[PDB]
Amino acid sequence: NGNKLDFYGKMVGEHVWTTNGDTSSDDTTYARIGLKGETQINDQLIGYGQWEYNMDASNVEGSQTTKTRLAFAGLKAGEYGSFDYGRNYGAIYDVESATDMLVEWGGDGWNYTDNFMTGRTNGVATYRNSDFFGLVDGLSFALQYQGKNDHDRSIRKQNGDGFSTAATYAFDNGIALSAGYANSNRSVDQKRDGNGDKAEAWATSAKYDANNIYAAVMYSQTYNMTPEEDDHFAGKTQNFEAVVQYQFDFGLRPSLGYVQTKGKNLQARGGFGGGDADLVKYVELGTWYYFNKNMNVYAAYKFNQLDDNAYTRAAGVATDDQAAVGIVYQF
Amino acid sequence: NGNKLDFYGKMVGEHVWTTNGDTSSDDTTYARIGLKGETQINDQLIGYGQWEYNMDASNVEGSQTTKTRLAFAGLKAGEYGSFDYGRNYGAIYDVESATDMLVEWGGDGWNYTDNFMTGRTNGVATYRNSDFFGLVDGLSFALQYQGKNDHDRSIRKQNGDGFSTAATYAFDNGIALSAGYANSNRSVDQKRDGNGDKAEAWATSAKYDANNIYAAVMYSQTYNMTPEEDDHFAGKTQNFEAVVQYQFDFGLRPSLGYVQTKGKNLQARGGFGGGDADLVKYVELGTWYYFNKNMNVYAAYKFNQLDDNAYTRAAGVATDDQAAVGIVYQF
Amino acid sequence: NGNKLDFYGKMVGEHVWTTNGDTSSDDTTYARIGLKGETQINDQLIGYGQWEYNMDASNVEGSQTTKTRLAFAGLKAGEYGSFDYGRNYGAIYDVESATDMLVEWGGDGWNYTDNFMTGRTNGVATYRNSDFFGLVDGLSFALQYQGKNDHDRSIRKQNGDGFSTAATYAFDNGIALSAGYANSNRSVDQKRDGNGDKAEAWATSAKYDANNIYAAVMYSQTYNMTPEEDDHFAGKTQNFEAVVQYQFDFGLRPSLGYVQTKGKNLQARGGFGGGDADLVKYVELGTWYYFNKNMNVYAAYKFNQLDDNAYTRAAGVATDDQAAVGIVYQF
Repeated sequence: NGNKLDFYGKMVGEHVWTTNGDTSSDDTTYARIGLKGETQINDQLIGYGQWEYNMDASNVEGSQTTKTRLAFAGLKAGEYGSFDYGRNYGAIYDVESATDMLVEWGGDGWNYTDNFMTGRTNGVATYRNSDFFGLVDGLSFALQYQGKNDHDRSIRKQNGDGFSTAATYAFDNGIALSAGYANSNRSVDQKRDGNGDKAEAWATSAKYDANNIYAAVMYSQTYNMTPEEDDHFAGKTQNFEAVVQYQFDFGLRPSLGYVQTKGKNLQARGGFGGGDADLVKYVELGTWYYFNKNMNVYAAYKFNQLDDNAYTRAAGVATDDQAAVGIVYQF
Repeated sequence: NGNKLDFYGKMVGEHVWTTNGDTSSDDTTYARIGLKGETQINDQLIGYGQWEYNMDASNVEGSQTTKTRLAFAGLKAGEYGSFDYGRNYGAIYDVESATDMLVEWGGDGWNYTDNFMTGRTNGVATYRNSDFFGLVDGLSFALQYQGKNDHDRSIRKQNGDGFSTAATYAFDNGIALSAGYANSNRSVDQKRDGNGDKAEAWATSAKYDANNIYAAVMYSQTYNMTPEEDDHFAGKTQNFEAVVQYQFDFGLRPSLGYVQTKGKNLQARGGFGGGDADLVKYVELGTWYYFNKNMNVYAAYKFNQLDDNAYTRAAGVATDDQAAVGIVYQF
Repeated sequence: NGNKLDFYGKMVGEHVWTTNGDTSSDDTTYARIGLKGETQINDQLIGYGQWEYNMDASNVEGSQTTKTRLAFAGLKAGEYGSFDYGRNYGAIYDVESATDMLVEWGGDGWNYTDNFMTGRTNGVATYRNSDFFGLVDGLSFALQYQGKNDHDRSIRKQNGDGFSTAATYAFDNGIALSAGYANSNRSVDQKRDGNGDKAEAWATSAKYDANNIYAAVMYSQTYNMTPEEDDHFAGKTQNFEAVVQYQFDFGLRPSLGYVQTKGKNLQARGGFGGGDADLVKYVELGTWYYFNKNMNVYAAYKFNQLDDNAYTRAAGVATDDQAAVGIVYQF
């Protein structure tokens, strides 16, 4: 009896509309199940593992994709910190997690899954340490290495060897500052574009979280990291996200969110001559109603502020507004 | 602890033969796991969720399909009724459930998965209410809306916007009557047939269930709803199913089942000139042996009464008899 | 009441290098979850089921395969023995299990998944009995039948009707002897090679397992059973495997493993004229470090002793060394 196992998951009945121009109306129901395991090895040492499995319930029974989102195991040793390996969130995502607190959208621009260390990815060894080796209360950090994923994927989702690091200072009153950087080799396949051999990003964030108020802001820049809808990589991006939300005691939680991603020095193709354009720009207005920890409902509206222009037409980016409603059983 | 979670599932070791003509002999082993969640939100209101996951164990490792059969969440508010949304059984299936109580086959004709609301489908908002708002004991009903699924599927599995409704009256002595109707728009892709722009069905059923006897009968008609093996839709269908079973005290439960589906005004193709033909016609003779709630074994034989004729050859329908044995662990 | 359910599984963070010639460096993280169900039917009789599900966490979220490795249900009646059906280990694998105790590799030569009854396969009815009907302590056996899998697979993974049997005698001091045989029809598709209509193997093994020492040895021969990397079948093979390991009190457990598979009378193709060649030949040197039952780490190195020669070039067999490290949470 030195072990703890914890099933968690959710059934999410959800539906999304596109309300302007290229209108559409789609089911996006899914279920998620995960497991969290923690074993007491010593008085000084803990071993742990996590997996998280997503199940599309949205396509017909022949064709529903499943995804293993997380899968890792690690040791954890008091103030010496922790170390895990497997499929995990990239460390620079710690910066973003403040502003990825939206109802339906959020972390669209700049953070993609299987995109170096901007979101969830394969083959990450991660070292963490909260309270800076016991020396500084509230200062945590993350160092992380990623091996190359170079052959059995689209060029869009490849990476060379690389690393990523994030620090977060959290003050007693409710503020937390947070900053992170990542540098990676690009894959031999990626380098054929002539855009450069390295891929980098840095990110900064602040959040306030006290008295039922939640506000967060986040700024970053990426270089040869962020993929466009075209499958070309943005040579330079400037990303800004921001969120404010309030929590009523009775379950209601309205939310206002802003998300922008400016591409700089973008390559020419088709109708798009130049090299400066918004990739993502939208406001999310939405709300949750929490009945209790186990049950909630939500709704949200995305005001998509991208224009129909030379870039959006050539790169095939959607300029239209969207809406989403959903109901969630949780455990 | 105002929450309840309930794992259910089964391992099903099963094997099926085709015994006439085009003989064959195939494994059809699978496992199924599901989860049922119910939270007490207050005295008046309950929240719930269900997910059900099927795992083919029948193909080689590398080619086994998984299916999320059910995934939904809903609220439930006493005699005001319940409301769920996600991937669920279509409401007109309530009519059929009486006669889909066979050993191996059953609900072949007329009910297909991802076929408007005849079986399990995507994007269904369903309202239910048992005992007709507290006014009529034993009278339950279901109203249900389905949004369009019109792009990322075969034409066979598409649907337009539509609705479906079922009522069931159940008497104290053991009889239950049941009736239901559905009307749907067809998809732009489906309408290329020239068959018509709407898809409809109605269904009626009765069952008797007392003194170790189980009998059920069911009649329906569908219009532009029921897919043929050819991927053409039957313009008009007349379906009749019937079942009788008896439960011996010692665990044995023999079953006799009849299932027929007549196509009317069928389009011509290949060898098939005319437009009148049986799509399904078979007798199932089979039995279960229940060891206890958790374990049973079963066997069944399908006498396939379709002839080798112009229709069956052109549409590629199987005319051959089948047999099936299986063992089930259940929880 | 008279039912028992048992979740087991593991998260495995793991990474593999190819260190010679065609170098590579790949993540091979996965999670596994399984369930073991046992119901008491009466004093004399037990019903059971098992399912085991593997989840690749190694590819990108679009493309991760899952596998149902085991899925069966059976009855068990004291000394009368047990009987299960579904997807299970083939009975002749009982012989191999002694020598498939390596860190990363092991049971490469001769045992393939979905290869008659050499590993995990579909449609196996298996009868088992330990202690030979209560008469001989430590003598167990397995008889097993497999139906044909003949149409919706690669020729490599097909089988005709067949059977397989294994016996194991285990002495109280720590030795166990073990022997087994299998005969199968080949599929109509397999027989096109002209190699013969039947597929057979026999296998013998011994193991010692006491006083922190583990040694095992294993010899077999197969005929028209074992697939080459070319998708031709080896008309005759001679397989030898051997393993020694020691368990230190501190958690460390080094392992030395040897695995060879000689092909005899191999068909000519490409550069390869003759008909005698090694298919598999390697030494594994590796170690575990067990923190406790729930958590371990390991590393291993595969010295691949196959030469670059006429066979390896024509059949496309990899001659290169490999290495592997990993961490495991287990329950």
